[PDB]
Amino acid sequence: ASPQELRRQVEEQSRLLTAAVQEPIAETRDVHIPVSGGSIRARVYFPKKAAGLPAVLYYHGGGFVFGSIETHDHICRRLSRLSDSVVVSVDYRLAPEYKFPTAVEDAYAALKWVADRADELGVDPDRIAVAGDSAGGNLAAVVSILDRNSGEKLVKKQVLIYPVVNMTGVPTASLVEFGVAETTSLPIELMVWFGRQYLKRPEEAYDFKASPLLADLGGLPPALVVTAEYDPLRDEGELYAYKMKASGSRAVAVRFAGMVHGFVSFYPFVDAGREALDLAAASIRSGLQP
Amino acid sequence: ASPQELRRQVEEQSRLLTAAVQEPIAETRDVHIPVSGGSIRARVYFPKKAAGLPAVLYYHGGGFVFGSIETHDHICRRLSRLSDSVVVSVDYRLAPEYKFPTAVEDAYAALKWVADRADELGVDPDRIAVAGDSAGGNLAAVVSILDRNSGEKLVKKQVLIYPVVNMTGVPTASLVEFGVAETTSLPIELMVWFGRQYLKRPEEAYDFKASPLLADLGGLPPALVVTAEYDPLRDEGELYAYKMKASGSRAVAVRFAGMVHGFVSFYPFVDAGREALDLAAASIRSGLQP
Amino acid sequence: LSIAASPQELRRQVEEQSRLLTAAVQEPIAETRDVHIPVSGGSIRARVYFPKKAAGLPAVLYYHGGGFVFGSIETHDHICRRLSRLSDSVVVSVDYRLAPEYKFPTAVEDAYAALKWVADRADELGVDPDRIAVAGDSAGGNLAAVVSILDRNSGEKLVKKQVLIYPVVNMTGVPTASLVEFGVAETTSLPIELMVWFGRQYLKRPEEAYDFKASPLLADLGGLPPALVVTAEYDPLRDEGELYAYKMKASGSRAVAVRFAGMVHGFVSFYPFVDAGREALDLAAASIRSGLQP
Amino acid sequence: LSIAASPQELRRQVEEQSRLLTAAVQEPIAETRDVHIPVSGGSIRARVYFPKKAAGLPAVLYYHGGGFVFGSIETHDHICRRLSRLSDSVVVSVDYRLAPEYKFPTAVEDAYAALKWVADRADELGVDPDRIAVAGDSAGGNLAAVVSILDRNSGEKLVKKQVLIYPVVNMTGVPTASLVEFGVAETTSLPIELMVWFGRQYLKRPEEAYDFKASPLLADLGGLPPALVVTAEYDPLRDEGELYAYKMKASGSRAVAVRFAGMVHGFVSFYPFVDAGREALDLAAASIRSGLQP
Repeated sequence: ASPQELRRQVEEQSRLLTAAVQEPIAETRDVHIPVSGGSIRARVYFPKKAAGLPAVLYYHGGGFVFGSIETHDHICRRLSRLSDSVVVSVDYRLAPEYKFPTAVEDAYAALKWVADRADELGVDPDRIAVAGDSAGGNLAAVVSILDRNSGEKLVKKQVLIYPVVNMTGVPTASLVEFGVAETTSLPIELMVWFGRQYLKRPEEAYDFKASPLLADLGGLPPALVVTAEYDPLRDEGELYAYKMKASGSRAVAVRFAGMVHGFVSFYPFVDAGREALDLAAASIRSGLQP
Repeated sequence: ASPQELRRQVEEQSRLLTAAVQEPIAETRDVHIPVSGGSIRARVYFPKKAAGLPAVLYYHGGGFVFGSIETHDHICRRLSRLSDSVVVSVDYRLAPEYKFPTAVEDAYAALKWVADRADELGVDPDRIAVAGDSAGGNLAAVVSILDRNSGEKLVKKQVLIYPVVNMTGVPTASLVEFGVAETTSLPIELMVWFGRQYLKRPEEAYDFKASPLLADLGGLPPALVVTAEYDPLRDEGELYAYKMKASGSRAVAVRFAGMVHGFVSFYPFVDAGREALDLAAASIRSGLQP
Repeated sequence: LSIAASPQELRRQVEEQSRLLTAAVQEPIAETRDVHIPVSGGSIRARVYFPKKAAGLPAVLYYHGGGFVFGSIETHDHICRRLSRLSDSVVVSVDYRLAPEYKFPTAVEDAYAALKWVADRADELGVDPDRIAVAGDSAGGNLAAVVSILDRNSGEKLVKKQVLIYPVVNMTGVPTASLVEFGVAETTSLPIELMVWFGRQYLKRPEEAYDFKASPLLADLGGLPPALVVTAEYDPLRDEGELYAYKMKASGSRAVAVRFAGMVHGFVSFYPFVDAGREALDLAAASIRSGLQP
Repeated sequence: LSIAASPQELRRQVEEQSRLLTAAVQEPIAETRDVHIPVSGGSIRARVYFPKKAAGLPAVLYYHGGGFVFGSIETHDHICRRLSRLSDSVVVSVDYRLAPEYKFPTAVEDAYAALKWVADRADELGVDPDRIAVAGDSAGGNLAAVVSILDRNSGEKLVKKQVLIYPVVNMTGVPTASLVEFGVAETTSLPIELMVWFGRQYLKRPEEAYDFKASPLLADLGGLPPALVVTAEYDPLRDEGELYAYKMKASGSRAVAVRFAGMVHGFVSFYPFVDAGREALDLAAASIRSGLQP
């Protein structure tokens, strides 16, 4: 099936699946963010009604092809509340329609937009983080490298939840192991698919904005990377952390037992995803303390 | 060297090592708890001045031979504060002086003492947890099984931080792997030592109060077990969790990369120990919500 | 399988299942002789495999797997023939008595007795008594490891080398990471439930699990004959197998552990169909050949 | 070692170091002949090892390891003699040209050329052209794997089997879990710094790392000759080695991967001193023997 039809299914599936969670929150404001060639949508979650609050940029997962604001709305509500920070979930553009660079560029613009319109949003400028799951973690990681290179220091902390950091063809042992098994949640055939729908040409994969791990990782904001024991992205996510730390950037990698890829997403239904969001939040909260 | 001299060294070492952390807190009350054949000491940490607060029983580590209230005072202060619960650190009796049963019995009495004198302590009875690191995790696990068997339901949540759950002679692969390496923090020779100083006879090790994992683990309070990638107790700690969950008891096992045994203890100096205490707390806090 | 059923009928289903395996391969061997070995209470069968016709030949005692309840000389006849011809050794496969009928140390005792029988009957066998090794798979590896310990405690030095194929060396409830990981998997050839059942059929009193003749890993493994330990990546026994080789080495005995990728417990029996079973068998035969050089 | 020093002098320290290894063992072989093989730009040396004196013998091309910068026929003379006598094959060790002097595809080209030379000179060699295999360790395994791919793309079917000992199959910066874990360890025989340096000495333009003749793992591994892949538990190359066997299998080619416990990269070279190096060598010789049966 066509990417458009898998996208409409994953959406139906997820809403259908989260017609129950009730994640309380304070205010939610839906915004529009100017990007090259138009605008995108974002949703800001206010934990309280106050001034100078920390802010987190959440980039949803979905292989650069799926996912939406609504798709990770529950996750963002709980974060906002548990970390007590504003969360601006970004509806970055999706592939095969908008190919590689694009998603990465809006994620970056979003971030920038969030710091310049921060009085408005009632957010503290010197206290902003970037989080994301799967393809979102990637964007969160790349965005963090753009902020580094740019030298604007907008990112103070990062939370990579099962990031894909290597889009090359050089597989990992966990990649193959959990990509092939008869009980994964992230078929190797589907990952190779994501890649095709997103990258124009495939050496684009050797680019640092596509594969964040191939980049020099010195000089980056403190990072919290979460992994799943039975996730094909496990080795890479954990290797991302090692590398940051070896290059002088602070990193902590926590791996949850018995979990599969995308488990935080089923948090209202799996305990481990609860303990993981609770951690993400606590990590953000301490990371953004003045 | 004699157990007494290793005990005086570990103490000097730790205080010496934590002459800096400043863990703020609200009030601390040092108590005396009646046990069979005398009394023991405990230290209660108040996070705020209030009524009906959740409470956590912290059992310090040290192989049933070392450790003290002062030795894990920093850890207990931060917990209290981050979880916003009372923490009563228990100076259970230590081996070769007081051998196996004893430590386990005071840990249990402590727990009981804490629920009956709870109006006094200003603590909520229906909201109590048990936490502990290394030998302390063991005690926390055993105490949780005593509460189960007893049927009093005093324990609502448990936080096993690198628990030793198998004191038998049936080694684990991680046990051997990280017990022998040229860079562990938990020499296999020293563990075999702990065992000798604590157990009278060595089949005592096959007893459930010595080796919590050999027990049937159905019907236990929700548990959060934390492991270290380079810890000889890793496999057992993670196996403890699997077993609880297989027997119908809820459990989540999180393993931190690059860490060694006893790392939370060096939290003010290692980031991963920070992220781990932050998690312990968040786990306790959600676990004790009415 | 289904342990819901009796051991004897399960022994039958297994027997038919395994012989479809020996049927698929033609393994030449210069000769065979079915023998009857004296043990306490009678005799057990044994099949002697002759690689060539000569004197002073090296020999290998082979103990078949089957969880102490299944298996027979027939069940592992292909493995033994191939083993025999590649190492150029006399292989004698032992039909040790089975549980639940005959319970634990029996088999161990039959095994050790079969070893003494070979050394005593070496001239009649065309064997060089100073050149003997022991080998086996699953429960068979246990027997081989225990037999090596018995041979050591006795100070006779009959066992010059031991080849343990996916051996079970720990029969207590203290699980390993691999024990549970592959014991519980949906794709397991050695379910945890079946392993638990083997023990109930084999041991009379659950604390016999603590005897070294049942859980060899609990013994002092120093001073043992050189060991070659073969394990499988998805075998629940994997960890205890490697733990055993390490422990031996740490105690001064020589041991080498090899892990076959992509394999499950019992893959050697399927050698005709699985390339890896065949590579494993060739390593074993080469390991024996070299271990038995004068 | 110290890469702070030049390649040529490091090549010397290594040469002396490795020959203390060949010195420790006496490995009989019916015969040897040092030969000179024609390649683009001249000739490379090769040493032919004859196991016995006969016609129609099976043969194995052997490519020594050394990170494409070190090693020589002398450096692996013991391994080849032993390999030769245990498989009963003619082994021809190739002295392929080294980097940095001669850079990447050279060695690959020397290797493939050495393979064609053996098949063409088989009658003069007492070899059965239909029974040839290739083998090697570290960079030598790379050459053997690449040679197998070249032999396949050519459709000549010269390679009947390939034995890859702790092969390096990926020369890009995309690390594996094992690559970093053992590359950075204090107890590593293959530091990450040295691996990075080998690549700079071997490749002229860093994106050649993406060519299949350098990073065989990137090729379509379907339709290749049977593979036996040997890895070590603490080898940084461990994961890519096993990844390679799996990929081959998933593509329809036959492959078997064996992981030796407690070993580091290069343990086979130390076979005289390490029991496991010896067991590994015997598996390889047995794997070739069986793979080359008519």
